[PDB]
Amino acid sequence: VKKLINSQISLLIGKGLHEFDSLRDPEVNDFRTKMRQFCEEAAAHRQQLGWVEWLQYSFPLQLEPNRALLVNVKFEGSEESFTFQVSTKDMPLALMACALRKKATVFRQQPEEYALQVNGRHEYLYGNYPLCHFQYICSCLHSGLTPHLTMVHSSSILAMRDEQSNLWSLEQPFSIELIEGRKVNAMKLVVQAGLFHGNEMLCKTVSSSEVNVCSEPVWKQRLEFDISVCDLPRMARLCFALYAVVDCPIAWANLMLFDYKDQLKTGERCLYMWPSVLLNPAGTVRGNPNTESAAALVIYLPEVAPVYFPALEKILELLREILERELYEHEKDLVWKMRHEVQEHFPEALARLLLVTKWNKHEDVAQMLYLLCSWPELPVLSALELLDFSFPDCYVGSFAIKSLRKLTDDELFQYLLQLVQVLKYESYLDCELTKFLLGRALANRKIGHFLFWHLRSEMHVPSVALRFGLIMEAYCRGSTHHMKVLMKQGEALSKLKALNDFVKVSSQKTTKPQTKEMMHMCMRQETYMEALSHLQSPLDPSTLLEEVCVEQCTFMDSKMKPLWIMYSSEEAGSAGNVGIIFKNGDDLRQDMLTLQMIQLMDVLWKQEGLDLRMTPYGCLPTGDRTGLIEVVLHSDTIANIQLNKSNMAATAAFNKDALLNWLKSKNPGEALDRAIEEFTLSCAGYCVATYVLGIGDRHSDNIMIRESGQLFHIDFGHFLGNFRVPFILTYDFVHVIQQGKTNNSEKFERFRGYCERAYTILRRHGLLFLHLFALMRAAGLPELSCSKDIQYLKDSLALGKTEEEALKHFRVKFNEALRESW
Ligand SMILES: COc1ccccc1-n1c(CSc2ncnc3[nH]cnc23)nc2cccc(Cl)c2c1=O
Repeated sequence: VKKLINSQISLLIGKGLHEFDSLRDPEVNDFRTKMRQFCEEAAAHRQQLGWVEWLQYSFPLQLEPNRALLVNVKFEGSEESFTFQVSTKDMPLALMACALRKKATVFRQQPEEYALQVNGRHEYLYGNYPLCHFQYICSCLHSGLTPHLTMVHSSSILAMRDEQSNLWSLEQPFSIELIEGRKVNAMKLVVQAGLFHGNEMLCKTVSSSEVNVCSEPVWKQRLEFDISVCDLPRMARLCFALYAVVDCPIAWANLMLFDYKDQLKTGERCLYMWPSVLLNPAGTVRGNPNTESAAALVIYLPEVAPVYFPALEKILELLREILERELYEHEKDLVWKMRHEVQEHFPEALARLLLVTKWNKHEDVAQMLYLLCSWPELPVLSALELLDFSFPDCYVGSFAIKSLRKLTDDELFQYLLQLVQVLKYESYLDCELTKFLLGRALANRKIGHFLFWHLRSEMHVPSVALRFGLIMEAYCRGSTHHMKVLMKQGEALSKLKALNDFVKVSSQKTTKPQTKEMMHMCMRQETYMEALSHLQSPLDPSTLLEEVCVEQCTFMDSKMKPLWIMYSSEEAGSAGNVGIIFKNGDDLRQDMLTLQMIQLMDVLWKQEGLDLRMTPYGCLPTGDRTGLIEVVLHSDTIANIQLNKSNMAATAAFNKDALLNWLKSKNPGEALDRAIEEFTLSCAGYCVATYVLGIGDRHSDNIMIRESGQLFHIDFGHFLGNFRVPFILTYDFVHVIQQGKTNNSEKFERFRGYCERAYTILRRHGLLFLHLFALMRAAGLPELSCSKDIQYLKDSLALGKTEEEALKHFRVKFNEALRESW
């Protein structure tokens, strides 16, 4: 069984476990043993959960950020059902009460023994919440559908649980010996080396003398640094760049001066370098795994005596307000001087005080750490700032996690992408963040699902494959059952790749209808029917992809030839008619980030009572330039509608009326009014979202509209002004908002109000977007690489301004967009 499980993990994670063994690396070995123990202990806990707690683990509630309604309810075993009129304000318990009373009459004769499953989904309705607080009920109310629910007894829930079981003394100047290298170039070679603590240099950079490009180079020289050995902070990073000159970058490499057990490194090291794009302090501190091909630098660290970093107890032994809302040297001195008062009276200003301490002085670090150990916990917002690479110290990192422990699962989910990216800044394998993420993941299966996919989707990236593979292994140790569920998803993804490759080849030699039929024959093979059917959606575990609907599957006969894959489920009814788009060829990371930021905007708006009728469709990278996008049914591109085809319900005398005609055709009579409203609200949301994020090149073929009237965007390729992008008002959109009238200032200005409201709400959470984007710099997205990218967001949110000035500014941009509008 252990052999089987080991082979299943290897397959699932995309790395053979033997590859970890082969490294013969103590840090790896220790990570694996400790984290396996941690995760297996979490699994033990989980298997004795009460039935309500089990639901909370496996089916966490989907909640929104008087009035009558019809609900259909059945019991688990029978096809018979009852349709009830209840209120939007009624609790699930009241509904379960009517259900059980109805069963007792028909069956000839305790609500608390049950939970309500959404038919054909892994989603449950339970808890003390009015029906309209549940995302599912909320959803039905807007679309018009009747909720379909299933009474599931506690014994059935426990059955699911059960089936799913498993020093201060060293004053000499720091120095190294640069021995030799082995590289490839055209000129002379130089080695630059700097000592870093996060972004900050701990002293000046020091260089080699110029040696000819032939080699196989040899230096054999001591490089001495302007910093005493006792002063080196715990997280000291030593960074190298090898380059050529008559500037031609060649390679770089970083390492920690202390190992994972706090011991100062000695003596010789061989540094397998990473190829270059000079110094890259934020780069990984682990060597290039391609030892066959990588240029290599051998260095020597001298035997200073074995010395370890001092223990905490030994460390513990050893105009203010006007600025405190970049600073001058004298301002820095004041902050440091008043550090006790910072702690006592401005605990939320911790980050500012950290950035003024001299991390290149051990006495000063000791004094900072003493305060930190008594520092009150900070809000979540503040803790996210502390995760930035600017705060490399391990005690600071540990403090950050401690303040982040109060994250709700929903908040954690919202920030998961960024917390995963921050792993790329970690100096060691065993760290507080990994342990935090693993514990949260093991306590909430939705968190576990997305953590898995965020890690799995980067396994083709050498710099993270080891770290991410190890985390995924540990996760599997803590849920054997979820491993098998994830393997089923991976198998479907493997088949989709093979199917897409086939389509790419076939469409080059034949017509689309011919390739489409061939696609269908391929899918109808037993191996494909089996692999593609009956899985949890990678885009949403709550969504069940039962039988694949081959007849309705197709592909886009352009660009990367993405696949359109439809599903149906008898048990889910209408809500089981769902699709996924599989794309191979494009890197989906920036799309996912853009969509997640838009979904965050939607949450913040809803928290202030503004529902802009957004369409946060799923987007998930799964592999190398591979991922999935959630199908939005009953939608079309604006461009297709504007084709203004004849013999259609939307056929228009003037092209400007095509879109309104289409919306009329989908929403006859009194329904037109609501559709125009959904269009106006969503238009405002996306107009504000794309403006703030700096997303240009919006055109008719990358905007879609739903039959409800809701607009949404696709094919984000560019953001943060990498194409200062203007606010955008399209005339055809204004025309719909104005109900087809040439002048309708009443409607148009309501729309302006929505835009301004949306914008002012985002400004109030501006620091959240800035902290999240800062963390995202870890991802290495080329459009999010430097300060100039972050500065775009600062300028778009106008955070240096009063709300009055910002709104004035926004108004000028909005007014400029309206004029531009024909
Ligand atoms: C209705 O879908 C379309 C309408 C007009 C033009 C293109 C599409 N469309 C689109 C438009 S993008 C889209 N379409 C539907 N739901 C979505 N969710 C996120 N993006 C979308 N995408 C495809 C992806 C794979 C295979 C196909 Cl066959 C398509 C596809 O037809």
